[PDB]
Amino acid sequence: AAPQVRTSAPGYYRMLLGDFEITALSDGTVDLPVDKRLNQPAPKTQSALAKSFQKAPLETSVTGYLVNTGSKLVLVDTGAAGLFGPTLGRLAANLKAAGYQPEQVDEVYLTHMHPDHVGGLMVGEQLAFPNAVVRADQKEADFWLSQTNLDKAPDDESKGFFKGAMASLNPYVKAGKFKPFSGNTDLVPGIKALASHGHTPGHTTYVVESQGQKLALLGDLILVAAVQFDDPSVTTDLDSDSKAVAVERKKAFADAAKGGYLIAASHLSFPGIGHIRAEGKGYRFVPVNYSVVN
Amino acid sequence: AAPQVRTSAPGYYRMLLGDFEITALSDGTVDLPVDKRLNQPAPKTQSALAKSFQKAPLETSVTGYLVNTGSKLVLVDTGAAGLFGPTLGRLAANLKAAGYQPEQVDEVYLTHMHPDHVGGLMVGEQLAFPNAVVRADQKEADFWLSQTNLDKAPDDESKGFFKGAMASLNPYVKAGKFKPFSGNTDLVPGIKALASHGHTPGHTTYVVESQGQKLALLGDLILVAAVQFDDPSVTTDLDSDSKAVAVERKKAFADAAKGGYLIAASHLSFPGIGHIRAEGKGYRFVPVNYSVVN
Ligand SMILES: [Zn+2]
Ligand SMILES: [Zn+2]
Ligand SMILES: [Zn+2]
Ligand SMILES: [Zn+2]
Repeated sequence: AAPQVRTSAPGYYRMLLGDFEITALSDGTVDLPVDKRLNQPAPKTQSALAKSFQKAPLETSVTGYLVNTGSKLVLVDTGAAGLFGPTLGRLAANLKAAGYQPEQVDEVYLTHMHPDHVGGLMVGEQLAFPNAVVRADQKEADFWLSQTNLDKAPDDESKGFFKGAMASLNPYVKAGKFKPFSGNTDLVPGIKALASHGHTPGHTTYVVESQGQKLALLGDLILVAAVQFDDPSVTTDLDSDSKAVAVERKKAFADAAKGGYLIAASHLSFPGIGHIRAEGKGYRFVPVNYSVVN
Repeated sequence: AAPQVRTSAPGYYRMLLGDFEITALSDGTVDLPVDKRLNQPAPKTQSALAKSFQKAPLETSVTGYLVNTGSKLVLVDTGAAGLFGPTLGRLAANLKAAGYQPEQVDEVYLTHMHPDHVGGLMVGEQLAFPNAVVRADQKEADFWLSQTNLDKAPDDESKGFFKGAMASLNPYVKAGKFKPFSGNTDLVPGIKALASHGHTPGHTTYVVESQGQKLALLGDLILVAAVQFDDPSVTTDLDSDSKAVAVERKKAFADAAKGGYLIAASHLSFPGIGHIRAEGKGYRFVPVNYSVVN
């Protein structure tokens, strides 16, 4: 007779990294036809999913990462807001439930400008982080914010990716709040941009370092853990440069396994944080041990 | 900027299982000298922990599991309250964060009577679940509630175990609220007791099943994931019967890998829920995919 509550706990996850505080912020999840996206036979993807006890369209987390360096509050990726269906757009509420207000964010860094990463930049026609400067790679902005690329896009879904980027960033560009970088660049003390182009022309990894503790925020360098850890060579039809993304993925996996530091990625099962170990033909992902933060 | 919150999310995790609602409830974490407790050379244990990127004082979570069948509210294990140091005892508050009150709990099932599972039966020196019947195996109660085993215990660590169990259950015994079972027993519709004796003389697994979806609450059949998934035969000095616990753990692992259903265990990294598959001489735990519950 006790009612079922049936609400997930607030989607934020707290982790110390040296003297910095990290908060994975969930935007929700969305079901993706990953077998149709991956560049390999659908039964092969089907089987890899089933080995990890997944199938059919796959419920995929969408996550952004809040870094409090003690002097700046930085958000890496912003979820989708309302751009990508009604199951997403939760990052704003989870930012507040994690004890921060959007106005308190100093900078927003974008791994890339796909809709599930930039949508959160806007709430209606108002800036969602009115106090922040938005940073991403020059090559990312130059590709996605190009009117000519939009009008030449050969389908409504592609056009929609361009429109979503424009609707999400151009308010900041026009307000003088967009500050691009090019390639490997020191950002806020404690965070650097690391070029990992190929999923998109300007796709960027954000590397957080404090007191010798490292965390590489890989954005969309990996999209389907149950396939691409074992086989980092499998790509998707959403990658701008397949061979580049395979190179940059293998690079990040080998470097993280050698150094033994944490990685995170937007679409690993929330909170999406853990270590990586070279195993057999590929890699094994080891989710971070639950730790209470006081 | 912002001052760092450094406060973890509430320790509850919501998961649907058929028509039932499951809530993993965190009691906190505690650092354990697993290298001194496991029955194997320390070189082996350091190796395994480092393989999983872990050190030695393993920060170990302590979890209880709430089952709302829609008709009954059942709690499986209760954390340590104040019996096992100041980092545990979070379960009461996290049950409340999960949308429930202690008065709503109809039945409490104990995998076994160690302090980090029975402590939460008592708040202050007063009943934490005033409307609940408490169930455990008869062998469990007969062993831990024995005044003579207390007075006969070799060390004061074991003496504390007996005293903790007495202090936690005897109030319910005197209120007429302890209803033991013996071995495999159909409890509340949807929940079965399965005998998994050997960590304790009456350690019991609780098998939850709704609309064909199964979840096996293993209690303490595994204590150190970084060791005992790859080598289920390794036991600890805390296990009453090492041969029995080896056999029962291997049986649970083989059965869940055959059946492909979910398991949960008290000291796997919170929430401690996932699938299991055979890998080599042992097994590889696959944490449940994050899913949003509405
Ligand atoms: Zn993307
Ligand atoms: Zn994405
Ligand atoms: Zn135990
Ligand atoms: Zn225990």
